[PDB]
Amino acid sequence: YGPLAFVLGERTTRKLTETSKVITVDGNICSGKGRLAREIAEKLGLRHFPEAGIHYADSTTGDGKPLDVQLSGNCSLEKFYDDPKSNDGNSYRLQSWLYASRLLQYADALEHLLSTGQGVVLERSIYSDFVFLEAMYRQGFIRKQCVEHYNEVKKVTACEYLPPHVVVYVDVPVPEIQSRIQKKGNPHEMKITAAYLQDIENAYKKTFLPEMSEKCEVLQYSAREAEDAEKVVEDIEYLKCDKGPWPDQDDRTFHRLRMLVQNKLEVLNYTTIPVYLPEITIGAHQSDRVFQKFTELPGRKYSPGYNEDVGDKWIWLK
Amino acid sequence: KTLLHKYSDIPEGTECHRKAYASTSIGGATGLIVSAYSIALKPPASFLEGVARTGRYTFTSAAIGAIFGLTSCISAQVREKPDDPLNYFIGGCAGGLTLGARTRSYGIGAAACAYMGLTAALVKMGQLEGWQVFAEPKV
Amino acid sequence: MNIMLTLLTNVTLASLLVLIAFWLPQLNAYSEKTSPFSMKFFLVAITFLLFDLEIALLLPLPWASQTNNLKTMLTMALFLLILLAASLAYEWTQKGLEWA
Amino acid sequence: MTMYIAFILSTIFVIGFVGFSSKPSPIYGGLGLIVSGGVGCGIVLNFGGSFLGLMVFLIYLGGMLVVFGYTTAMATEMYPEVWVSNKTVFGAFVSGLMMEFCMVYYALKEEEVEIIFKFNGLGDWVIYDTGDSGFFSEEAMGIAALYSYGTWLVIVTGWSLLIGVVVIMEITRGN
Amino acid sequence: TMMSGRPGRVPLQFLPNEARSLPPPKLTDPRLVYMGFLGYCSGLIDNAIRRRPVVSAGLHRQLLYVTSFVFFGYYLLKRQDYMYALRDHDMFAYVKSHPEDFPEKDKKTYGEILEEFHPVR
Amino acid sequence: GGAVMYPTKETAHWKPPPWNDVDPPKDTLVSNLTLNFGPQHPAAHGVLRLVM
Amino acid sequence: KSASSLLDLIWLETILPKTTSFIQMKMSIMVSNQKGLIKLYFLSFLITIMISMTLFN
Amino acid sequence: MPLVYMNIIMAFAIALAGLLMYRSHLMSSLLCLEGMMLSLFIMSTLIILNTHFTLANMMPIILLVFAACEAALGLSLLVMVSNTYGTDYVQNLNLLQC
Amino acid sequence: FYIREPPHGSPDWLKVGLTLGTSVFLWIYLIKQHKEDVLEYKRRNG
Amino acid sequence: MNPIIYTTLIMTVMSGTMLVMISSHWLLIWIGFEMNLLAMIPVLMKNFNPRATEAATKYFLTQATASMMLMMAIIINLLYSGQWTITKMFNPVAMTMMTMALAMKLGLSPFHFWVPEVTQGISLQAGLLLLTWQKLAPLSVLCQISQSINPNLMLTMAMLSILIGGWGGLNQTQLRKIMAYSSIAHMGWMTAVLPYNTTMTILNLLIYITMTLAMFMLLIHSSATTTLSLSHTWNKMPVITSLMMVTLLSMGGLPPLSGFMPKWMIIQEMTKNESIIMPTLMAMTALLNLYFYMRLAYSSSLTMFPSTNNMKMKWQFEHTKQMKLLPTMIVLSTLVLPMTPALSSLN
Repeated sequence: YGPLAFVLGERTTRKLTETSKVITVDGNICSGKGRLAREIAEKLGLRHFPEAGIHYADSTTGDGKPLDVQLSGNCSLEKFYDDPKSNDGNSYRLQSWLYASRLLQYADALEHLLSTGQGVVLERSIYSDFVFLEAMYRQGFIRKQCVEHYNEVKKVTACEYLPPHVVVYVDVPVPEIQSRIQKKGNPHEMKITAAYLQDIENAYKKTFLPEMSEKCEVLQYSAREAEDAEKVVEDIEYLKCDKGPWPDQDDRTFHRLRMLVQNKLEVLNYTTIPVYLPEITIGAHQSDRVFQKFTELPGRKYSPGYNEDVGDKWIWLK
Repeated sequence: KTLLHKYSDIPEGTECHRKAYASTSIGGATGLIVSAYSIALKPPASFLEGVARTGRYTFTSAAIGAIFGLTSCISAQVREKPDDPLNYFIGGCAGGLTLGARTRSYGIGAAACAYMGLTAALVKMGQLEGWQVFAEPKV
Repeated sequence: MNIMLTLLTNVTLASLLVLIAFWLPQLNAYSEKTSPFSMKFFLVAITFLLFDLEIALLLPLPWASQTNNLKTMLTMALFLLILLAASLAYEWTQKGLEWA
Repeated sequence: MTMYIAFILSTIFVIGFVGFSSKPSPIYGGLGLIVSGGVGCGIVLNFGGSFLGLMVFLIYLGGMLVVFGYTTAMATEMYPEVWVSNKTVFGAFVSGLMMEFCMVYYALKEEEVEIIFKFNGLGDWVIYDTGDSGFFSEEAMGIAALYSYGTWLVIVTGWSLLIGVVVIMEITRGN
Repeated sequence: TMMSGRPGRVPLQFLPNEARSLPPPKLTDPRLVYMGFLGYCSGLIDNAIRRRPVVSAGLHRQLLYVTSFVFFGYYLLKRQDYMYALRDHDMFAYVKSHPEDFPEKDKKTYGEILEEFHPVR
Repeated sequence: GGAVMYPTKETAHWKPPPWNDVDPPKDTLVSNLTLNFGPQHPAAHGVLRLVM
Repeated sequence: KSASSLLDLIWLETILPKTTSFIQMKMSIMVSNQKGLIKLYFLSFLITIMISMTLFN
Repeated sequence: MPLVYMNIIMAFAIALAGLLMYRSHLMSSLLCLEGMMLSLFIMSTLIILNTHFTLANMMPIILLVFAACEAALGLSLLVMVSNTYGTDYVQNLNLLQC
Repeated sequence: FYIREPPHGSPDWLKVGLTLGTSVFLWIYLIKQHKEDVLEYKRRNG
Repeated sequence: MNPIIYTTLIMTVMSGTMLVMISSHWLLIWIGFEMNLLAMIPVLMKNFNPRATEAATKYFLTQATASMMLMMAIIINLLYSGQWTITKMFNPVAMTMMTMALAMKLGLSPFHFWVPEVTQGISLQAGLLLLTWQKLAPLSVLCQISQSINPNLMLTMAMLSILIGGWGGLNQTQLRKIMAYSSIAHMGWMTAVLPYNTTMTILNLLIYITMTLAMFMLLIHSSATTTLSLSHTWNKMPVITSLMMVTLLSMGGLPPLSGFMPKWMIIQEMTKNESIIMPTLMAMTALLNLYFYMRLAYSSSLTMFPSTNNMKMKWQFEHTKQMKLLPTMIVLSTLVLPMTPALSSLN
């Protein structure tokens, strides 16, 4: 896609149909949101993006296989569970990396929707990521300055993209969620405090749900109701959110968005804002070493298609 | 340009009062110009404040010019060498000293003496040797 | 002097009436009686201006018809009119003519 | 007195310019501009430019400033600022009239005034030509030659007006 | 200014027909070789910017760079030589046309002239 | 990383320019005019105070 | 005391490098006033026009 | 030069000074722009009529064509400024500095 | 290797052909022009 | 803004400049300037921000005043000569007014105050167009009227522009403002030789245009508008910051880089006309420009500033858009010094 394509008469509006519908299934930890999101994507014929993790980008770039933590992410969720208040700053590094990953996923999702016209089902999104940050700040895991930096990054970046049409919130009470975490048996997950989960739910219901309800309608379901996927699909199909940004958008705004999302670097441009917080600032020597190690990775030395090591051929004429 | 002509017409080392008066006028004109620009770019709070700033700048510049001309012509008379640039250097350093006094700072005074005296001696050398700051296109 | 006389007379007559209607009836004795949104549709007004410019450019046409190079004159006149029509069509199709 | 109608009109023109230049509320500024436009039309008519001067009366007074007024009305200010409203506005207004009077008096008293250029106090009737234009309005034919001779001007002006429409649309988009 | 107002100058003409009288720039001119070197450097920098192998990738692209630089440089050198030749021709013509303004000077041997000595003591 | 090099005291207080855009102020450009349509209005049938 | 300090590390530095650097810094602060008000520098345009008309005829 | 030329040149100078000395409103400055254009129209028309430059009697018209284009551009900017700040005041054009 | 096909991927034989052709034409034109200019210089200057 | 409309607006800007550089009638030259302004204003506001609107308003006001003064000067020259042709101007007052107007259009000090603000307001691409293409038309007009130009006024404006461009840049940490002040200084350098030899002005303009094109394209590629955002670039695209350092050294005028040749030839022509003090002062004052260039280089390439953890994400991806002319612009901006004698072509 390019200005030329728009001149050639490529119009995103024509491609977009009823199938086009960004659906975000949100919830607290181990709320079963993944099952419902997968079911909705299957039934409505929409692409299903698994929830963005530390190595989401690694999956979307190169071989796809996750890279080493030092090379990609430099953060551990297990470390956060075991040592929430570590002096390493792993908490805010993890949160910021997760926000960047969700930004890339939302851009990729929008690109799929605009390029194919197929709706996208996302497990949480950039608009809901602030819940974890608020929970960490309430529990004291991260400082106030980290919250301010996250707010700056979100304000600069998220405004560009269009919010989802349908927000599906699966609500599971916190004590039952603790029971579910115990049943799952992940040793690090077991350490999650009840107050942290409660603050997640508080952030969700108090802020994210009203704010999304202003833009469009939010389908809030209990655990039993979420299990009946077909009923949720029917409710979505019978939603009529005439209010909201998507009806207002025309071919010009779609062209601008289509261009933005195509350039992944432009999407992630402000995630590297020069605010020198101790948590997320990497020193020059360490930065150089890690960049060299990333460069030495197979298939990363040159632009994709020119790395002879991973089997590219005809480079002299490519 | 009339003020510059008045300063030039007076022979160097003669009629020291008139030379000092012409230099005082030149300094006054430059001070007024600087005052106008300062008032424009940096607004004064009140009309009285603007008048005070204008008077301060203009008096500083007029004092600088008066001292320069007075000292230079006096030195030319006493030394009886009219064309020596050292007279202009002495005038320039004296003007710089007056600038320091008006600014109530020693370092300003010394730096102004040095630079202004060097520039004044350069101006005298240019008068003598026919140096052109702006040259008519002759190519 | 005739046009100046007419202007003077008309203005004076109207102002005289305004005087006899603002002050003369104001004498009559009485008593005490006590006693905006940003229009973005102003774009229509701005478009009028640029169209009034073409209006001005088109006024010389009656004398322009008296030239010997009637071919060139006709081509340029239709060129201006077609450019005006194109401008109107562009504003129409781009929903720029969103009156009220 | 009818000997210097052009001069009287030019003085009124300068006065209107001082009026809208002192910057009262754009309403009175508009009034000064309207008066100045009419007076300029008067001067142009006196010099034989009936069509050109009338153009100002319609495409300037009833045109550019007709919308200027429509604009000020949309952006209504709390109080109608006048010359006396601000001491500076009134003072500048008086000084502007005084400046005109000084040059006017100097020009009349000193047969040859020289502000930046040299001006002779003789009446404007002196400069007029004694030729005859016959069965023609020279201004009309020159203006109508815009289609017969000034085809290039026609192209450039029409293109500029079209691009002006597009430009105004884009500026008022506001994203 | 200067050569812009020369009589007989056809506007917007890169090489006037008079220039053909001058020798063409030799294809082995050091200046043309330097132009080709600039083209090669441009190819290397393009490869580096696009993160391609610097010295091996896009041999066709580097060849096009070098060919374009040399091709334009040839005409650039030809016009440069033309302009310098025009300057020399005009200068000599003016010198001939104004003998008084450029008088021949009497030549003297150093024995005849007197140049003062300044001893380095 | 300051807003301006060699910052004066007054300039020191001033924050650096925003990364992308300026934050718009709270409205202050347009609103919904409130009109009492009637009751005296000819179209209001005389007894309708339509607050629009 | 004199050669290592009072001359080399103090006075020669104060004379040539430091004073000139300080002057350029002060002028940079003056020029980059960081005010940027149309009303302020447009008046300077008027002053410049008047001064040019007077000086350069 | 007759005195009418002096008066019109004085009018242009006055309008220019008014434009260069803003007070609060942008519309007043745009009024000064339109006013300067009027001065230029009157001066050009007088010159062309007096010299009987028949083929230049259209120059005043083109001048006004572009005068109204400039005015329209000015108003199109002024409306956006008012929308972003609530007034046409010049003091709000302060974000960009130096 | 890459999840997504390389953007350039297989060589753009059209583009490569166009580039090589343009370069060759440039060189041939330059050579012919040089020969012509040599001939003209020798002719006009004897 | 629809891309067809954007192309039409850009072509209108270029057509206005072509009319300026092509017409022999003053009215048409002023018309070309008017078209340039009309088309340029929306281009400056392609991305709608309050800063973009403020920059557009400032630029419009400045260019409108310049155009009005220019038209008054044209009218006065008509009154005193009766000639519309761009040639020697027969009235000194008209000459001074026209010089002030064209200097204001060029951003020559003391009409420089709008250049930094407008450049900061608009995007990097609009800044490139403003600081490279827009300079062409007024410089062309001045070159055509060079003989009538009073050398004193032009030289004073040039020297003030050099001084102010050097001074302002030292205080700036914003890349766009730095570029604007550098543009002011180089415009002073170009206008210095205008009374003496116009070909030198053309040569300096070409070199400056290449250097600014390269710098702005490198900034766009690095997507940096502040010194720190540019400092982060070494971790991502070291080649970009290395080439930026080389181009900065060229802009400073250091030999043997191409930035040296315009200064060298300007000094040559000025000395041939017995101007010795003026070239000396200009060359010395260029050291301030050199200083803030060097500070930018220290921040960007020579020294490795701290990065952020999220940069590891950008490592995986590659730049989507390619600016074709950037490599050639870099090469011309840096390695054309051995080829100065070709300055007789534009002659």
